[PDB]
Amino acid sequence: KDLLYKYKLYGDIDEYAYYFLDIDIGTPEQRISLILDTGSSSLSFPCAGCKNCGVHMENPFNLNNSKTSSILYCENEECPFKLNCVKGKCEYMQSYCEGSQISGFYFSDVVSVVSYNNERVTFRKLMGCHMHEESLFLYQQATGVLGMSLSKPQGIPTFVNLLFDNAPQLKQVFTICISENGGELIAGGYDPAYIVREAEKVVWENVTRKYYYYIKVRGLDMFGTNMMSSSKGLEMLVDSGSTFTHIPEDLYNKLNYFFDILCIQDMNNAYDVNKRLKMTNESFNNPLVQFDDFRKSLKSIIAKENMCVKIVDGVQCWKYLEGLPDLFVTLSNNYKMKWQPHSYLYKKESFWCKGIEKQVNNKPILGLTFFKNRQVIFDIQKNRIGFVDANCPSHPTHTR
Ligand SMILES: CN1C(=N)N[C@@]2(c3cc(F)ccc3F)CN(c3ncccc3-c3ccccc3Cl)C[C@H]2C1=O
Ligand SMILES: *[C@@H]1O[C@H](CO)[C@@H](O)[C@H](O)[C@H]1NC(C)=O
Ligand SMILES: *[C@@H]1O[C@H](CO)[C@@H](O)[C@H](O)[C@H]1NC(C)=O
Repeated sequence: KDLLYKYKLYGDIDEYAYYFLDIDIGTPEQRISLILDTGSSSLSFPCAGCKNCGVHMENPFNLNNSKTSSILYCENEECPFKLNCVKGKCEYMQSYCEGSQISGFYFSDVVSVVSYNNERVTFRKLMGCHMHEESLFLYQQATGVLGMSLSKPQGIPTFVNLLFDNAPQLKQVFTICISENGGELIAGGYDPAYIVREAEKVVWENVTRKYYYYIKVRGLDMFGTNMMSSSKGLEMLVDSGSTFTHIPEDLYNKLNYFFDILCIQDMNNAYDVNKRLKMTNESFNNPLVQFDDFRKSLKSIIAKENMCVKIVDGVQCWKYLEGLPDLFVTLSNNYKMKWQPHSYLYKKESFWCKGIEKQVNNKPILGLTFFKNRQVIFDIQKNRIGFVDANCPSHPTHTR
């Protein structure tokens, strides 16, 4: 019942591995597609002149063509926001993967964000110009990154804080609703009409740290058995910019053990099927408090011929969602939030592949495979993040 501004999201888990929206930048407008990333705060892309940039959906943003672009030069060799001064410009630098770096320079210009009901919000933004991209940036279709995290004291004003400072008619809330193909970013609150039904209720979880999107996960259950070797709160970044949900190797190895069992590549191979049916509560090292629920899945995966192909890294893909078990993450109190297979599995070709990976460098992340088929509600002012199952809008990329 609030006032909501809605923006179309494009992408998917398998082909793009992220979700992006379009943004007008400069004067006159240069449309730039940006990866929606709640795990970062910058807004960067390549710029005309880049001598090592990928081929993206748009050309590099052309400063000389924007009547209103202003390169942040360092006078006296001193940059604001404790930035570095290189070759007479305030440096933009990033590190990702294993030492890869995109370097460049900061500049400013007009950014315009329009909803699909034609409501326009404009403001000047500090942004980075990629003059050098590497690794995964050399082969993603999207042109840049739109960081969605909050502004720190005496830091570069971020897109989200500028958006709301220039839209006082909107409550300080934005929702991300991603489906298998494309999604929707909502500014001003969430749409209850997307909530499955009459409409279900939002689960609210306070955020552990301020300025960041961390929440505490105090347990992850499969078949009624917590696979987390600790009930202490595990801080996990609610990150729209990571394709998959990442977890500590202990929790992953204990989950992938039961997914491996449920993965049968040939339903007529006796050794494979025999090896799995000859399993009992006492052969797990982790007895299943709902071992019958486990048996239920296994029998049904063999009954309905839900075959499973393993791909790179030993990631399982099933023919059907039917059979795969629900997962339950434990939040504040003892509230168990259901994590359905249509979220943690993603569509690859015709199968459903596991979208749960090991954490890299003690960085547990609730990624897009946790977003999918939910509304993820960022209540900036109350320092809480909400989750509700929803029929998220869908937008094939041939509608842009
Ligand atoms: C999960 N995750 C992410 N959340 N965002 C990242 C990204 C997202 C994505 F869809 C595709 C490629 C990406 F590089 C980006 N990134 C960052 N992190 C903290 C400050 C800054 C960044 C960052 C901003 C812009 C350009 C390059 C970088 Cl490096 C870290 C990356 C990452 O691994
Ligand atoms: C969540 O935050 C509010 C406001 O700070 C506080 O009153 C409430 O007790 C918190 N709840 C939990 C479970 O931390
Ligand atoms: C399996 O073992 C756990 C723990 O001992 C128990 O709670 C559960 O009921 C057992 N299930 C079966 C089918 O034996």
